[PDB]
Amino acid sequence: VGEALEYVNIGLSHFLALPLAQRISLIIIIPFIYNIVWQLLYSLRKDRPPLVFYWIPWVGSAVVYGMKPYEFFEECQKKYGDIFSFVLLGRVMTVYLGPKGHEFVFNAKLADVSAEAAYAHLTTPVFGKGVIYDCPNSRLMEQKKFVKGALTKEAFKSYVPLIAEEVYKYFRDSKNFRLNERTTGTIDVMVTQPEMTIFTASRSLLGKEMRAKLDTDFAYLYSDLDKGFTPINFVFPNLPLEHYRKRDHAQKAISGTYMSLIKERRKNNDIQDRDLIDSLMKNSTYKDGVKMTDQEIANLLIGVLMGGQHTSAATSAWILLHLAERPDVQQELYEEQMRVLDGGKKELTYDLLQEMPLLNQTIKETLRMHHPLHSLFRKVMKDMHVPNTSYVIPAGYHVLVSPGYTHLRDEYFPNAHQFNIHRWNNDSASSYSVGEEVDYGFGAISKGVSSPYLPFGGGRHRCTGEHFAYCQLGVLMSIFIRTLKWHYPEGKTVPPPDFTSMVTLPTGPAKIIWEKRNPEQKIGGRH
Ligand code: HEM
Ligand SMILES: C[C@@H](c1ncncc1F)[C@](O)(Cn1cncn1)c1ccc(F)cc1F
Repeated sequence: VGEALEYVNIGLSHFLALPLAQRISLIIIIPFIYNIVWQLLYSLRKDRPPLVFYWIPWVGSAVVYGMKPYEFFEECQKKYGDIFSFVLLGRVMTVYLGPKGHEFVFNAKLADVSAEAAYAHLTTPVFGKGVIYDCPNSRLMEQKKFVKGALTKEAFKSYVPLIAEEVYKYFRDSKNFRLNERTTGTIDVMVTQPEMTIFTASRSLLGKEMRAKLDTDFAYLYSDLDKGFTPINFVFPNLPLEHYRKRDHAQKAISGTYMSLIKERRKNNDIQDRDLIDSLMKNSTYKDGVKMTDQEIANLLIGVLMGGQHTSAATSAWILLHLAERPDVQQELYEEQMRVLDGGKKELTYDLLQEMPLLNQTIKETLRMHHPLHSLFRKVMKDMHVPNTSYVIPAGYHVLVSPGYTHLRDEYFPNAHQFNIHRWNNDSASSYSVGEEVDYGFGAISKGVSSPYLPFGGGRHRCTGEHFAYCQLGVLMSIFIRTLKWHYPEGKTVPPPDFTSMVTLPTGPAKIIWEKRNPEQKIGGRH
């Protein structure tokens, strides 16, 4: 029976003869049907985690994961346990929930997983080339080592009065406050916190020159570049549209400003220990002798500042929002300010910040309820066996880990959805290496990453901005608490999170009503 093969060919010929309606109709029915037939077959493998079923091909569970990622995970965890895959915008994501997932992903061997393959398409078009994820891991490890050189205790000692002054200036001059002229007012915390975060971070990490730029129309380039930081970069990283060209123009104009300051400092040999720019100028030689270019130094600055912008601004937005319905906590924090700072007669110092455990537990608890990053990912480079299982995660998959999900589990945090800074009494550290330690190129960090509380990640990709974030959030909240009481308009409460930015932001407009503790207090200086 070669007669059959002839009819194969005849059928192929008649196929290409169909009316164009039926040919496009067939162009959609065939992949859909195949997609379901493939999942059903896939769901038989014993060496693959369960795969979340989905109707639309390529799209996958993208809509559900994107809008309600922790709800998606809880549903999947109830059905399939702690390991399961789901299709997402063309990728397969293998999720591993809970502390053993933290260990599987955050401590995966450098050979098995790649962060830069996962992230580069999100960050490289915003930050620029050659740094962070547009470079091999060992370069990244050392860039973190260079940034850490400016994030020392002694640096934080000089940043505290800089950050504090910036907050007072903001209270004095910003339209949102004007404390010298109003005793009460209403703000949207998603306007005020992003602005306060960029002003305080610029002044301390970037220096006075870069801070001064933000009082000009130059500040619009930060807005344009900020807009370019979006999950759309995973599908359309470059499209010949205005959004993208404004992004690229901002990246070039902003990195040009940094290089101009860098080259002017070197031209005058004016390199002190003022800011992170001084620091990187003195210290950006890799261990194989290669030196970072002024452009790579500038792109590193953008990426570090931009990442710290979003996480910190989100977090201080959430602190304000939780305290607006917790007058008890504001009272509690105010008393600690009065006791640590001798009734407000002692100036805030970095040392005194460490003696304010309730303030630091408020940051800590906010990073529990509202982790700014619901998902961290790697691309799997070599097949991985899931220990004590029959599961194998093949190369070309992605592993996804979500400590923010574990932060919200009653099993690890009793009453996980109640905001209680006292769940941290006797434990106000920003995190804790609770045992051994290892160095990946930027300093010794906890060897284990099994803690259920992992707001700053762990392993080779762990955050290097933790202590800067606490310093900055600490000075800002110390001043907010000693200066203002605040509350919600009638009937309003803590807004639910918006996860689509991939930074967990309050849903707007998130407004609070502030009023001066001392209506007669005046903020000195010029305006
Ligand atoms: C509330 C504040 C912050 C939180 C909760 C936070 C959280 C995190 C987390 C969870 C990671 C691990 C990423 C991964 O494993 O994929 C990370 C990495 C990182 N963060 Fe932060 N971060 C914060 C603030 C900052 C700040 C202020 C800076 C800079 C001053 C910064 C710079 C970095 C850097 C350089 C990395 C390393 C990424 C890598 O190795 O690939 N972060 N952060
Ligand atoms: C890649 C990015 C991210 N954003 C959102 N969901 C997951 C993510 F991994 C992020 O980790 C965010 N971030 C972490 N600490 C501060 N910012 C990041 C890290 C380093 C950096 F230099 C810039 C930067 F954006």
